[PDB]
Amino acid sequence: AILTDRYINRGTAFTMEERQKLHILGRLPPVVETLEEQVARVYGQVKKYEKPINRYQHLVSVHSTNTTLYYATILAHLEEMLPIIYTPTVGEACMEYSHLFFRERGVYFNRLYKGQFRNIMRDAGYQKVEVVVITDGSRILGLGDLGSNGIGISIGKCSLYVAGAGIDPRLIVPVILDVGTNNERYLQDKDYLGMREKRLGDEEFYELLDEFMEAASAEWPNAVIQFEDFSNNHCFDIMERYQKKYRCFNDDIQGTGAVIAAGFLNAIKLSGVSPLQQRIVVFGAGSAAVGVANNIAALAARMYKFPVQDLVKTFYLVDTKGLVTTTRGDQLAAHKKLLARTDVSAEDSAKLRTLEEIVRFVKPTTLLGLGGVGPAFTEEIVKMVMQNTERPIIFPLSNPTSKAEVTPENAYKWTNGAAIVASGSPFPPTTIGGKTFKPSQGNNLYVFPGVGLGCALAQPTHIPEELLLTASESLNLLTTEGDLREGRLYPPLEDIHNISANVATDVILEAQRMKIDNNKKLPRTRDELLAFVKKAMWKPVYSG
Amino acid sequence: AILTDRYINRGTAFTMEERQKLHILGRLPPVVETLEEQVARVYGQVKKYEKPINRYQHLVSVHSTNTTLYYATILAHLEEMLPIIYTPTVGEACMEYSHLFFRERGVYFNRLYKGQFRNIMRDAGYQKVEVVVITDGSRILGLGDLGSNGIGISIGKCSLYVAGAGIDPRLIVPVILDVGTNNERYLQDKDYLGMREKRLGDEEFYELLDEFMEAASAEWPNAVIQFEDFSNNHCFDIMERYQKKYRCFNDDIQGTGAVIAAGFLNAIKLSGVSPLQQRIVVFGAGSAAVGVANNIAALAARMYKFPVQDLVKTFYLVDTKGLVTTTRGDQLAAHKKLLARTDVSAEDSAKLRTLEEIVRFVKPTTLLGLGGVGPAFTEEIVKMVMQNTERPIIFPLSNPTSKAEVTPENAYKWTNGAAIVASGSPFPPTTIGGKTFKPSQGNNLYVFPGVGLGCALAQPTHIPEELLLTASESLNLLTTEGDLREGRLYPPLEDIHNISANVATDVILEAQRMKIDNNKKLPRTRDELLAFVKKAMWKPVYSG
Ligand SMILES: O=C(Nc1cccc(S(=O)(=O)Nc2ccc(OC(F)(F)F)cc2)c1)c1cc(F)cc(F)c1
Ligand SMILES: O=C(Nc1cccc(S(=O)(=O)Nc2ccc(OC(F)(F)F)cc2)c1)c1cc(F)cc(F)c1
Repeated sequence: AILTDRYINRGTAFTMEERQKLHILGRLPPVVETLEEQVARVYGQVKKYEKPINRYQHLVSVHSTNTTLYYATILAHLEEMLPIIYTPTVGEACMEYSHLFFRERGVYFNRLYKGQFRNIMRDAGYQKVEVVVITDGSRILGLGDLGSNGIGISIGKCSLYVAGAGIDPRLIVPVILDVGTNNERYLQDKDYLGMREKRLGDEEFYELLDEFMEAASAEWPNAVIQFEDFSNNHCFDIMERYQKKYRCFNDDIQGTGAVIAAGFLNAIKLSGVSPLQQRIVVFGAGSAAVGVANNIAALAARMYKFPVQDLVKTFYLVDTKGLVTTTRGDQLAAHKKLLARTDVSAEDSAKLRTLEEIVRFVKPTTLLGLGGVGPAFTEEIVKMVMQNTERPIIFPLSNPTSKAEVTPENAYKWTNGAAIVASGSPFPPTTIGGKTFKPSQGNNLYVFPGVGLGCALAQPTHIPEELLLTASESLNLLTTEGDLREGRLYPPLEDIHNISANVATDVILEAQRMKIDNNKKLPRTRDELLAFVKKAMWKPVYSG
Repeated sequence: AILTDRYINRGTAFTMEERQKLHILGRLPPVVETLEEQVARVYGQVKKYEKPINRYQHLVSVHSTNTTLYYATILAHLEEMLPIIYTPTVGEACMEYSHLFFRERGVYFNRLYKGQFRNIMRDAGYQKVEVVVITDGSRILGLGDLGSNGIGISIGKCSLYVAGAGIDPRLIVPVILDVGTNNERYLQDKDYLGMREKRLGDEEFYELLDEFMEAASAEWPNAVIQFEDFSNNHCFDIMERYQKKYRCFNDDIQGTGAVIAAGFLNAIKLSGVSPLQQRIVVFGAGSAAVGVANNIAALAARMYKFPVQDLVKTFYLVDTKGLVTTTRGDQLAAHKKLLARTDVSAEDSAKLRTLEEIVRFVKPTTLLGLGGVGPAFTEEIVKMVMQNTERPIIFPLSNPTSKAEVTPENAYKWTNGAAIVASGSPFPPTTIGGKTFKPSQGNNLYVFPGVGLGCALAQPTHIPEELLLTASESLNLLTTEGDLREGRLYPPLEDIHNISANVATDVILEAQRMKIDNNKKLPRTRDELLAFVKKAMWKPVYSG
C-alpha cells in the first residue's frame, strides 16, 4: 500500500524497523540502502541500456515506482540525463513510443469536450496547482507533428520544473490541446488515439485555447500557464493574445532569449571588447533570432544603461537574401526593420549576399548562429573574425548538432583557444597545447524553472517582459568571478536548485516593485526572500 | 483512481459515457477501443521491439497498468508470447534485469526472518490464496544461480497459472526463499539486494523451508504449494519430505513427466507399433529421465491395463557409460536399476557403449532425447530406426535448442516425413514434397495450471501421484481424432482454458474417488463438474 504509492515509497531505503512497523517485511529483498546508494544503483541500471530511448523507458519505470528516487537520480546526473528526459529523446519517445506516457497524470482537451474544459479540470481534483505546461504537438521547429502524442513534451517539461526549481510534483499538470494533426502517418495509423483530422483553422483553434485559458484561470488560479512547442504560425500570436490577461509565458521564445542574452553578456565581459565596441553578425532572421538580439540589447541596456539605440546599431542581421539593410530594395518583414542597417549603400548591399563577403565587409567580433541551415561558420569566416578581435565570440546555437553553425572543437582549434563559445547542445572538452576548453551550454533549464517558482510564490497578475529581463540579468550575475576566470558563461548546471532559488527571488522582487504580486506573505528584501524561496522548494529526499 | 488500479483500469475501453460518470474525461486520449482492439494495439507495441528482453519489459509495463489487457494479449498470442514471459527470456530478465520484478507482488524469506514467516504471510493480507510458487533460485538445470533474483521465476510461473487456468490474479503469490547464492558475480555485486553469502547447508535449508511449509499451511490453508526451479540436490528430497503432509507438487519433475507421457502415448497410437511392440531408447539416465520413463509406463498401464513389468521391459536406458544392464559390471545408482536390461550378456554390454552401436543392437522404434549433451540423434541413427518401424518416434526434449538431440526439420527430412516428433521448444513447420510437418511441443503449460485449478477447487489434503497420472491421461484424451489425423500429439496450446478446465475436472474426480477432497460443494459427475469448473475460472475480460 505504502509501496504502491510512488510519492511515499522508499523501497530498500525503508530500514528493517520501518519494514516491521509498516507491515512490509518480506515485501522487499533484505538489503537496506540510503537514497545515495539507490541513486548509484539506478544510475547503473540506466547505463546498462545502450540507446537513449531504452534509458528513458527505464527512468519512466523508476518515476512510476519511486518518485523521490527518480528526481534524486536526475539531480545527481543532471547534465547526462537531460538529453534522455527531454530534447531530443523525449520527441522520439512521443513519435514512436507514445505508450511510455499512458500511465502519467495528464489532461487531454479537444473540440469534442467544448464547453466542458472547466468540468474536466475540476474533475482532475488537483490542489493548489502552480505550473501547467500546454502544447498542441505542432512543434516550434515545425518537424514531426505529434498531435495528441505531444502530451509527452508537456510531461517531460513538467518534470524539468520539479527537478530544476523544486515545484512539488503533485502541483504540476501536463496538458495536450489536441486540435488535430497534419502528420499523414498518424492520420492513417489504426493505433493513433487522438483526433483523426487535420489541424483546425485559427478561429476554432482560438475558441478552444480561449476556453482553456479561462477554465484554468478559474479552476487553477495560482498556476503559471507555460506554452511549449507551439508552431511559429501561432506561438507569437498566442503571447500577444494572452500575455496581459493571464499568468503565462512561452519558454521557446522568452526563455531562450533570456538564457542566450545572459551568456552573451558574460562572453562580452571575457572578450575585453565592451558592448558598444562589439560588431555582431546575427546569422538567421526569423522572429526568434530577432527576439534574441532584442533580448541582448534590452539586457545590456538594463545592466550598463547604454542607450538601447546604440546597442541596436551593434547588430548586423543576415537573412537568406544577405545583410538586412534599408538600401537593399526589398520590402522588409516588420521584425527585420528594427535591426536593418541605415549606414550601408544600395551598391554595398548588392555585394553583401554570402556570409563570407558580409563577414569580410562588417569585420564582426561576434558570430551568433540562429540560422538553422547547417555549418555556415567556415574556417575562412572564423579566421576573418580573428583579424577583428583577440577573443572571437562564436555562438553556434542551431539545433540539433547537425544544423549547428560550427563545432566548438573547430572554433577552439581555428582560434588556437581564443574563441568564447556557447552551444545549444552539450559538447565534450577540447584540449589544445595541454590547455582545456569547454563550450558553455545555454540550456533553457537555467531560466524557466526559476520563473515558474517565482511566479508560483509571487502570484503575479501576469508575466510582463520585466520579469523575463530580471531572470536573464539574475542568471548573468550568478556566474562567479571564479566561473568567469575558467571561461564559463553560466553558473554550473548541477547547481540548478540554487540558480532557480536566485532567479525566483529576483523575479518576485521585480513583481513586488511593479505591484503585480498577489502573495503578501513573502519577505520583500533579497537575503530573507532567498532563504524563504529555498525552504519552499520541494527536495527529492525521504521526508515522511 | 480507477485508472491507477490495474485490476479495474480499462484505459481507452472506458466509453465516453463511462468517462463522464467516473469523472475521468480528459484523463485519456479520446478514441474508445474494445478489448480486442487494445490487444491488437499492445501486440503491435510488442513487435516494435526486436529483442525478447525489450518485449518482456513492455509487457511488464502493460501488466502494471491494465492487468485485464495484459492477460487478454497473452491469451490471444500465447504460442508467440510464451518464450518471452517465461523460459528462456524470464531467466535472462532475472539474471541481468532483476529491476523488472521490483514493482510485483512477491514475498521474500531468508534466515534473518527465522520465526517470523507466519507474521510476514499474515501481513501480506491476501484473501483465499489458491496457488503459491516458491523457488530458491538454485536452477533445476544448475545453470545461472539467481539467488534472490529467483523471485522473477516465481512471478513468471504465477502469471502462467492465471493465463492457463484462470487462477484469479489476486489469489496467487510468488515467493523467493533466499538461502544464499553461489553466484560469484552476485556475491561481489554492490547492487545485489539478496543475502550475500554462499547457499546454506541442508540442515539450515530444511529448517527454513519447514517453517515456510508450516506457515503457509496455517496462513494460506487453501493454497497449492508448487516448487519451481530447485536444483537436483534438493528438488527430489523436497517432494519426499512434504508430498504426504502438505498440498504440494514440483512441475519440473511431476509436470514434465505428465506432459511427455501424454504426448508419447499419442505418438504410439499414430505409429501403429502398439505399446508392447515399442523398443524405446531412453538417451539420458538422470533421476528426471528415469521419472519420465516411469510416467510413460504408469500411463500405458492405466490406459491399457498391460502389466507394468511388460511395459518396463520396452525401455533401454542409456547413461554416459552406455546401455544400463545388470551384466555391465558397475554398481548402478538406485534409480537406474529398475530400467536395467536383465536380457543382455556381459560380452554384449562391453560392445554397447556408443549410441550408434546401441541403436544397431537394440533396433529401437522410439528415441527419447533426455540427454542434455547436444545432437546425438545423428542421420545414421535416424536411418537405422527407419529399418525397425515405418513411423519412428523421435523426441528431442533436451533444452535449449542447442542441447537438442536433433532438429525436427532433420528428423522429418531423414525419414521423408515418417518421423513422429515432439520437442521441448517451439519449431516452425517443415514442408517435404508439398506435405507439411510440425513437431508437437510438450509445453509444461498443458498440465500445471489444470492441476493448480483442480487442487484449488477440490482442496485435497495432499497431491498423491494418482492426481498427476489422472492429469496426464486427461491431456492425452483431449487430443481429438481430428488433431490425431493431422499428426498432433496434444490439444492445441491456444485452447489452454478448455484444456485446464478438463484436466482440473479429471483431477477433482480422482480426489473425490480417493476421498481426499475437502470441498463438498463441487458436482461429482463429469459433465456438471466441467461446466462448474469453466464458470469458476477468472477470464481476462472487462467485468466491473
Ligand atoms: O518499491 C517496490 N519494490 C522495490 C524493490 C526493490 C528496490 C526498490 S527501490 O525503490 O529501492 N529501487 C528501484 C525501484 C524501482 C525502479 O524502477 C524500476 F526498475 F522498477 F523500473 C528502480 C529502482 C523497490 C514495490 C512497489 C510496489 F508498488 C509493490 C511492490 F510489491 C514493491
Ligand atoms: O491507463 C491509463 N492510461 C492509458 C492511456 C492510453 C491507453 C491505455 S490502455 O489501457 O487502453 N492501453 C495500454 C495501457 C498500458 C500499456 O502499457 C504501457 F504502455 F503503459 F506500458 C499499454 C497499453 C491506458 C492511466 C493509468 C494511470 F494509472 C494513470 C493515468 F493517468 C492513466
